[PDB]
Amino acid sequence: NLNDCLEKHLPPDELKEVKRILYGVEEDQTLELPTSAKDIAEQNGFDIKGYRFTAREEQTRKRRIVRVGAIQNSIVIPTTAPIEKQREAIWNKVKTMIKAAAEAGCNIVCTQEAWTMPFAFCTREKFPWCEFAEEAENGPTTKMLAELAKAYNMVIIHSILERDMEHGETIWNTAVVISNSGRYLGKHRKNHIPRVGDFNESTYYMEGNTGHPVFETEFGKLAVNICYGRHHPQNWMMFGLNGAEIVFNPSATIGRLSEPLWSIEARNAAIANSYFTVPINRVGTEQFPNEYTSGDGNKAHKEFGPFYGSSYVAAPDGSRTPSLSRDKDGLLVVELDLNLCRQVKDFWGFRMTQRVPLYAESFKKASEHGFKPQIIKET
Amino acid sequence: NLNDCLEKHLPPDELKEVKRILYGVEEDQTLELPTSAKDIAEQNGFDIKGYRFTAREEQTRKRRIVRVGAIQNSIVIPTTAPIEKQREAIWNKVKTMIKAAAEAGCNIVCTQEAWTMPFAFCTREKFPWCEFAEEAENGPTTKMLAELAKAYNMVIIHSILERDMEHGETIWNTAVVISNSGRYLGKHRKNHIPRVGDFNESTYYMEGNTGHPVFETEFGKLAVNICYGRHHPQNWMMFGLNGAEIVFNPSATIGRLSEPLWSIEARNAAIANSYFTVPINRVGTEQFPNEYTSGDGNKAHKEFGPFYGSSYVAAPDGSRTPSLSRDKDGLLVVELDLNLCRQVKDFWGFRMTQRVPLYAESFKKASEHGFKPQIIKET
Amino acid sequence: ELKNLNDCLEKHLPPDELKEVKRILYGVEEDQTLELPTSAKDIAEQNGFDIKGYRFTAREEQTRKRRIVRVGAIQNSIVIPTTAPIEKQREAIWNKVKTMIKAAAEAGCNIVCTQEAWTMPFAFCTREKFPWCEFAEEAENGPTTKMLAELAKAYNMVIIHSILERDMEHGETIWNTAVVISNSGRYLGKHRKNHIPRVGDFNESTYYMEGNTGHPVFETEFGKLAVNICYGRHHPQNWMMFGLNGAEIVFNPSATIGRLSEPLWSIEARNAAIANSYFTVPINRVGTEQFPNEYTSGDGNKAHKEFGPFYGSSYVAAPDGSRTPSLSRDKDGLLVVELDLNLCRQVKDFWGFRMTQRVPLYAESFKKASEHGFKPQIIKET
Repeated sequence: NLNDCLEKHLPPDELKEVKRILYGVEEDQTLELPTSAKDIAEQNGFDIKGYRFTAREEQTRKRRIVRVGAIQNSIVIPTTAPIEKQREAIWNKVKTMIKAAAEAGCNIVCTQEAWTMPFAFCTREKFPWCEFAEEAENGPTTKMLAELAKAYNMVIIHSILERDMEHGETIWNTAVVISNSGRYLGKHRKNHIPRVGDFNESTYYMEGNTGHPVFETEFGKLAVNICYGRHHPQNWMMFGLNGAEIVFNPSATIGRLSEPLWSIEARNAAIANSYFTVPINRVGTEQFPNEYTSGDGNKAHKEFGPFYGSSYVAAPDGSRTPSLSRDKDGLLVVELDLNLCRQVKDFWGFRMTQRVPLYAESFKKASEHGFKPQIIKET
Repeated sequence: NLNDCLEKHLPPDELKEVKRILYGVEEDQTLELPTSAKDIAEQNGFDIKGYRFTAREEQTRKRRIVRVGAIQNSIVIPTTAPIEKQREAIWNKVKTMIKAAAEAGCNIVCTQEAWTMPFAFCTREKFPWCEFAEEAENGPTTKMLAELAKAYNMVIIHSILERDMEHGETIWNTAVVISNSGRYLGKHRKNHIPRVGDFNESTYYMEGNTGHPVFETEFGKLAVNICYGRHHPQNWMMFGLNGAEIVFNPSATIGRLSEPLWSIEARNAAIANSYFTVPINRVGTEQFPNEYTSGDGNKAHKEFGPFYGSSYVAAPDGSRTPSLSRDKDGLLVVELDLNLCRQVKDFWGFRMTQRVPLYAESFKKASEHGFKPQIIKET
Repeated sequence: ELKNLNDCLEKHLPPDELKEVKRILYGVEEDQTLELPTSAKDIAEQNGFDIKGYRFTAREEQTRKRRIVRVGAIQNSIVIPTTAPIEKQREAIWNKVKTMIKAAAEAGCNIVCTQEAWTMPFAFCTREKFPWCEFAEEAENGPTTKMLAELAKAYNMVIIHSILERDMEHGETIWNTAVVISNSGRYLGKHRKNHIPRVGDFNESTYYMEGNTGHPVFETEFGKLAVNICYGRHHPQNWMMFGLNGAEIVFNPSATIGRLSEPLWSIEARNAAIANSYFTVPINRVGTEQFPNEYTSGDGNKAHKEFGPFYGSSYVAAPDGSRTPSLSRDKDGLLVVELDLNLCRQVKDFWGFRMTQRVPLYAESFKKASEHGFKPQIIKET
């Protein structure tokens, strides 16, 4: 963790000033967690950390206090093993993490991208990796996750490879929202598909056709911006326009070039759209049966990683949580008052001044064939 | 060539019967070519072959006789060389092929896919291969090709990597139609983008937004179905619905699995839509500077190929030309009467009986989220 | 004069070259021959019809068992002269197909399918309504389905057959219909011909209208089956819609003659299999048929009584672009092919055709194209 690194090298007076500029707070707003949740974490060897966001008291509205659990994890057994066994080992691990989140008092829990599988998209092999794809609503993962949602009275958001039986058995990257009643709420498909380096996702699935859905749960209006959609401000924006209060960002990124962006994009989204942001990244390094190349000049290799975790939560007022670990499994519990959203909107006035009609017209012209950019030349 | 193989092993009486079932004719309708065109071909070491299609005489309409030249070629100098030099060597070779086509009396000439470059999309490297992308209308290749179009009074169709300066410098796979006057007519962008094996084209560009344009030239209504669009009957169909008479199919395919389809898909398109089809494929094998993998379990390698050429022309009455060579450069000249199209339409009645309204409604339902397939179960 | 294309090539080509030709013409270097029970071969030889077995395979999956299925395609001719009581004509064909179905059962088939209008001579060339329309029978309660359902029950096999239907509830109208009978013996449903021909001797539009049953796919315990009837062969969008409905094997019962039609036979059903990543089973009638009275065919020619010859050549195309050798062009035959239905998904995942279809784009384009004030997307010289 970066925060533990700075608190180990800076005098308490300067640390207060650096923390203010890098996060949004002079000191961490630490949430105390039940001792039993800390137990399950310690025994099973994953981090657990609680943080707190707050809002002003309102006259017309009660505090809408909500706890979210972000789960970042690694894969369990080697990628050269029965795919059913690989999924089950990840199931069992995440089960106890979800148990911890329940006992920490969470209301919403969310996973990283394609949590059920190794991130095999670097290989570009269709076999057996496509067999990981499952039905969004009736797939085994949703069914077992729904029993947890019902039993713990919590909304579960999970990201999986979807196989659409009705639409020609096509494969999709999809987020599934399960209600705290246990009933399936709906799904969102990834809007923006990457084709960069090892992330040959365009190989596996096409761009999403589900729009920008926002899920109205009894724990707030929730949205899911999937992985590479992180790099698209207009994607973040449309979730906001649809009235989202928490937008989850399950992801899986490695690398030297990608890491500097991690602290920037999810953070900015929260600020610009005055809602909460929950970027979750995979952790650990994963090796595969066969050689693959990455589209740079380099030699073929089997090791894909390391995935740098560092999941955090950004608040609409520009403040943010410290990141989770970069290589250890973790659960991030954060308590928040959903009322901060309207308060920031009314104060900063970003939605007031968006000029949406202007931009819809500009974007329209820009997308047309005979589009001529607004360029001023020297006469 | 397959035809030369069968004519070398079968008695003239059975050859007549096999040719009838495999092509659409008992014997080849050979077109005699000017001796000077045969000269340029012989000296520069490429094949030249002429074939003839015909139509019934009409009372209300003169014969609309038209000659098309399909150019299949390989790359020239090693892929480890200045990209400007690589393009220029291919330019000079194709220049003399276009000269041959002019002297053979062609009116329309068309190239294979991305003719200007090695098919570097197997590497997944962006550098320097993206530097091959050029402006559709003002790029050097169109400008030099337009001088040839003007001078030889012939329509030129060529397929290139487009770079769109107005739209964020995005890269596209694009066909450019140059009029016999020398003026640029327009462009079509690839509708269907592959992500299979070595054909990591989704890595380089997105799906086309130009629709299904048909170009009205003084040598007929021409359309371009680009490469992987070959596998999509509905793509072929829409060109037809727009009134195309010749649909060109510039391509670049290798392989054991792909070759059996080559004789099928372009052929079927011509039959179903009652127009002419011109599938052109690259030739030769190409090796690259660095290792790459193909998404099967195999070892990294540098050799991409071999591209199996075999360009042909299919006629709306279900007849077809013999293929060009599988490994040698070639020019295919074919004379045709565009009037065959209406005649086949009026006789077979495919357009009469398409039930387009039914299918537009069915396709609509099938694309919607809550789509339930028309399935009859045992009660 | 030609009897079988595959037999012709293997008799004139060196084994080295033959491997190359077969690879590009079919989808395989050598035929994947299925060995058939000796008893099935006996019923075939005694009754003078061909029997040929081929095999298609898929890769092994971790989450799914092999879904292996055996289909029997029956190509046959008519039997007694077309100038005989129509009940006798049908019965003669019944009894011959009965023994062919028996052979299919003993070869281990699970699904069996007929050619188009298998029950009758293809009398639509005459354009006479009498007595040819008396061949029309009720889809569910007609004598043919009743007889065929006993066979389906006894042999535990799905039977698909193509007949002239008479619709008693809807004004006694005549239809070209495929009927699917379950392996339990119960009637599953029917599909009516979507695309009606009006070309040359094929005056089908004279007898029936276009189908109103859509593009149904039958969910049986041996796979999701569909039927593309005859002239629908020429409509990629027809094939496509069965695919969108999730079909795994699409049967294509047909009846075509002649010089202009034959080149297409190897192309269309084959393409459909590729584009839609499912199995395709084109079956064609065999033999030539002569009729009581003269008729003309819409070319400049003299009136005549002989309609044919129907060129058989039934085959099976697989989703991976490979295909079976054709049956004979003049001899009755039964084509048994074993297949693993799992190949469909495997090909879909690998080639990505359904992934990249852009159906919403095409639904919108086809809509505009069908409207009255439609203007084609044409780029002219400025």
